Amino acid sequence: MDFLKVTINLGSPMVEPGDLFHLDALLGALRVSEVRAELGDGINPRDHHYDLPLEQYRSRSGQWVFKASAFHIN
RNA sequence: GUGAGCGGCAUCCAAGUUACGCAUCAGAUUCGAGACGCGAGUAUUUCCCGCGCGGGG
Repeated sequence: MDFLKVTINLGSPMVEPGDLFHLDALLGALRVSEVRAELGDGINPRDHHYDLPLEQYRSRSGQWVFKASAFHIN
């Protein structure tokens, strides 16, 4: 719906991710945190981590991913 | 539900033992407390001065 660039600045050193660190995963974690603060810790995390403001890419076989690239590490 | 979540670098240990700031050097030569303080002068006048008054022997 719009093309975006996400930049994050660190005040403390982070753990260098062994594998790809994906923007959609972080957004899902933040969404789960929001729904935890709004409902509590009894929620199922798998029921709210796809309610993200990101449009999806679907392939021929129905396999789908979020259009959110993995974080670049400089 | 961020290859996420969970996870003490921690325990013990002597910088200590011996060693001389010591030996040798002139504060010396030169010069007065003795000199100094109106005790001597032998009486009426002018050009100018501070300006009627104050002044130059």
